[PDB]
Amino acid sequence: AAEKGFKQAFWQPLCQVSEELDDQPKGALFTLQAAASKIQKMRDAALRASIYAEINHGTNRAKAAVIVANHYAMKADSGLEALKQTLSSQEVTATATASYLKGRIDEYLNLLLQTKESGTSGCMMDTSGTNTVTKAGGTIGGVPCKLQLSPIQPKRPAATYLGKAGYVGLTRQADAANNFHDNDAECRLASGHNTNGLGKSGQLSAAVTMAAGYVTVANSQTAVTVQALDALQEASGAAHQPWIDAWKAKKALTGAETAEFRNETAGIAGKTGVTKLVEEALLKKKDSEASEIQTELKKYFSGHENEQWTAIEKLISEQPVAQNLVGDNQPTKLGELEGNAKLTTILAYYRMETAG
Amino acid sequence: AAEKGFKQAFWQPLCQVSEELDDQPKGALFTLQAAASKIQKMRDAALRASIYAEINHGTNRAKAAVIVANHYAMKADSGLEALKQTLSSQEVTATATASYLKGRIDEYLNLLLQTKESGTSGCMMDTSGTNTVTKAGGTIGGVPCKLQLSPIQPKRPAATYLGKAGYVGLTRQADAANNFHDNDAECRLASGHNTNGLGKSGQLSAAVTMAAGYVTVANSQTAVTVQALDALQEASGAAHQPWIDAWKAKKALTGAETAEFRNETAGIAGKTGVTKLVEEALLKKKDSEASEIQTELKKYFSGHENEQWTAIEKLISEQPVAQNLVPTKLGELEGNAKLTTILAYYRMETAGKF
Amino acid sequence: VQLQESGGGLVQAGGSLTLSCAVSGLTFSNYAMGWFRQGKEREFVAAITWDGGNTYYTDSVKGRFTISRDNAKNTVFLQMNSLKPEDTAVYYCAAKLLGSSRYELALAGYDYWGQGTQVTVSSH
Amino acid sequence: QVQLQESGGGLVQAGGSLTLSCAVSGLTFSNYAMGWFRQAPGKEREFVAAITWDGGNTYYTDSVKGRFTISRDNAKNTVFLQMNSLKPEDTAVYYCAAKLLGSSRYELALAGYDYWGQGTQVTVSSH
Ligand SMILES: *[C@@H]1O[C@H](CO)[C@@H](O[C@@H]2O[C@H](CO)[C@@H](O[C@@H]3O[C@H](CO)[C@@H](O)[C@H](O)[C@@H]3O)[C@H](O)[C@H]2NC(C)=O)[C@H](O)[C@H]1NC(C)=O
Ligand SMILES: *[C@@H]1O[C@H](CO)[C@@H](O[C@@H]2O[C@H](CO)[C@@H](O[C@@H]3O[C@H](CO)[C@@H](O)[C@H](O)[C@@H]3O)[C@H](O)[C@H]2NC(C)=O)[C@H](O)[C@H]1NC(C)=O
Repeated sequence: AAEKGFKQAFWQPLCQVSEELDDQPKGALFTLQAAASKIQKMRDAALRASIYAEINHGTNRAKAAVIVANHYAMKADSGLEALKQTLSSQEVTATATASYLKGRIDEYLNLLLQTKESGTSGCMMDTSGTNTVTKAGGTIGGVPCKLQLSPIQPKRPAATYLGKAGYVGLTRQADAANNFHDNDAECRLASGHNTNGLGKSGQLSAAVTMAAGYVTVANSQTAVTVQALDALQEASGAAHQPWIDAWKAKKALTGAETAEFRNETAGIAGKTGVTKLVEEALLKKKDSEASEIQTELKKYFSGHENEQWTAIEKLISEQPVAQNLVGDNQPTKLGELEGNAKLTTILAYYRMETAG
Repeated sequence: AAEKGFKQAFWQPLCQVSEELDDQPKGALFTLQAAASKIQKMRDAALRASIYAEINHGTNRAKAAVIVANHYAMKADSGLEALKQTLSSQEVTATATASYLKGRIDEYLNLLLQTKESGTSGCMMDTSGTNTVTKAGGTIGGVPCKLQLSPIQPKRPAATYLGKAGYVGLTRQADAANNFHDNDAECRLASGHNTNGLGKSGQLSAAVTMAAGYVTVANSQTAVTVQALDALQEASGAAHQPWIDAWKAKKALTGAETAEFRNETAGIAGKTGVTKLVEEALLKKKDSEASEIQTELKKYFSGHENEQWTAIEKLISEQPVAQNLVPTKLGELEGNAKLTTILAYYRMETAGKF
Repeated sequence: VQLQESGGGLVQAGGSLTLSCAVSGLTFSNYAMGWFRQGKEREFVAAITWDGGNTYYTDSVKGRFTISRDNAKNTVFLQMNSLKPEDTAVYYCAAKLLGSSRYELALAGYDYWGQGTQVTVSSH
Repeated sequence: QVQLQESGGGLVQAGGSLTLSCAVSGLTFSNYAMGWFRQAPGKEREFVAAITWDGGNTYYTDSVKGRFTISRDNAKNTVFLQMNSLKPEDTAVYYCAAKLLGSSRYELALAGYDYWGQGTQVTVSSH
């Protein structure tokens, strides 16, 4: 009934949104960290190939390794440029818009939780509208609803209550007066009228919106209404704008999965950096046909498909560095070494050996 | 008077904080971008040094360039590691804690703003308590108070209303009944008692805290009380914990200002990477003596002090590269991927020279 | 990631069209951009390298079409002059990371593809 | 901000042990070599021990070699100095210090570091 406390059907979907928004900074940390890790993997491969080229300087395979090193080094450079120009803004914006909306929701939900008179009369009721609910640890009436921003640790980005379409649990409500409102719990936050709601001497002078514009509290003796937020469209200046802002920002995330961060499977001449290097440094001529690039590539990779690239990479990975550069009982094969700084110092040594 | 609408002295300092927390995401973008920029500058110097070494293969200056290239590559590596492990967590946590707290405040302020019965009676009153306030543009009562998360572009955030000590404007209140409450404006959000406040059939069963634990609304006919937040100490499980968390996270930011992102200025032997490489590659003796290291360095830098490091970097920057690979001096070129493609060409020719 | 083409329409032969392709969700300056067109096989039209240093065309549009990029607007343009009925096709934007040679940009697979924009040119 | 915080010092009998701890905050601990220095009464500050950023090498001054053992726990952002067989001459204020990517005896004994702790007193009393 109008002007009564809100049963769990009304506030549980808000808890679920709040708990999912809680994970957005965890996903931002995940993605920022993954971008760096994938740049670092690209850089490690560029360094392994560079070390192989320096150790084998002069051979046809060393020239292949230079092509490989250039490939992965260009990949690492582009990934850092993408972290700087694109992912940083995406992830800060999604963190900020989601955390702000979560604050708007939690302050409303926290008000309902506390605005009660008894164990059976209040603004926040259980599923059947029998008992007012209590917070117990992270749960409210058995519902995960921390009403807090949890400590931020990396968590894979997940989209359940906030998806590409919108807030999938916040549908058009068919019957708020029976599905949202209790039958007898008293709650002055359910209307702006003075008899049973927020008004003192008379009704509030207008409808009041709560939870960043989601619920509209009429100043008449009528049930609340809610925005349908499950099929959003871009807009400005809406009363529920923080909902749109967070939806727009989460939908915009690519994660660390754009081409900078992924390995290429294509033929060798189609791989980043390769053909420009062949034309300028090996063929030493422009306007060379595709057959000429493939023939020159065969000199260094035995072929021009992805399988021959992989074969060169395996040679790089099995190549050992000197035992004194990597611990004592430590691995020496390049493929068993990782870490940019560590491989950087090893490259420097072999580069100095080449200088002599 | 108790149980009445809130004059501007109550909510204005909350506007001040909300407006400043709006800046914290801008500062996170600024720092994440600055760190990546500084890494990129380190890498460019690594690449210029490496290209110089390739073109000048065999000379003592080329070996100095190898030492220089190792230095900057290590600095670039460490910066990306710091970005990943430390700066990202710092700036995501500050963005989130500030934005969350700002949402908690803005919902409460937006609720007071709307809960009114007339232009003279409501929950959000002006300075003198004569009229309820209205939001006009980005101000409420003449005070910046947008109650929005504004678009994010990089900017250093102000640290005026939330600083190292806490929230300067959220002081111990000497007289809430008269400084925070009007005497006649009606506002059911001002108490939990049933006659004038949130209670219907009787008072609420306990006090209610609002704005993430800042204001406590008694279930009796008494004035509100507020937390003093201007001298915070680290704590957990507090009713006002979101205030503590945003304060802790802002205080903890280093920026892109740690040793990974700054250039070194002392002698060559103490510079990142130098002595290990000299010992391993040139002296062929680990744990060598200062004198030995510095004698060996003199053969390539013509000295062992920062001024000779700078001199080699000038030589690196003046080295020309082929016009068709691109301004042709290495110091006139910037951009990691671009300098990478150039290093690749010269390395391919080094292989051909055999 | 979205590559969105614009500027299609019905033109007369010998006229001109300017295709635009706005890129979102990507670091535009990291990518070479090219144009393709397609009950016939899809064919390469033109491309520009990631840094803007080179442009490539198929012969049948050489001297008639001009590709250009505007990094500040995240947009690659295809200027199409002296149009001919055989130029009727759907024109697709596409993006290839750090693309830098004619081989890649005419004959390799790209990383991202637009949805197309229709170009029909009448006979005169 | 960056903070290096020493603990584990105080008063100990001659021939006893101390575990000195240095916790690092605000910094990517795994990027940093860590060193221990000490200032005994009426003497210049001296190098005690250090560990390279990757933990591959450790260095000691002669007077503590074999008696002290430096080690690091990257997961706890902490470097330890295990001091055994303590002598009155070991009485000193002990400082923790951090140097980016430190990798050689010369750097870690003689060159300048990036961050310093505030020090902590160790007193070795033979009664
Ligand atoms: C893109 O692909 C390359 C090649 O597959 C990846 O580089 C490679 O990374 C793997 C480690 O992930 C190294 O290989 C494996 O290492 C273990 C050692 O624990 C070894 O036991 C296995 O036999 C194997 O060697 C591999 O050496 C390395 N390849 C090269 C040429 O360096 C690269 O990481 C991929 N990039 C991304 C972002 O995933
Ligand atoms: C750390 O210090 C090094 C050494 O100074 C920095 O690298 C240097 O950066 C400058 C500025 O980009 C390049 O210098 C100047 O560039 C202009 C204009 O493009 C040119 O006209 C001048 O003659 C001069 O070249 C300089 O070449 C470059 N040096 C080397 C050796 O690469 C580095 O950027 C600094 N790192 C950070 C994080 O600031």
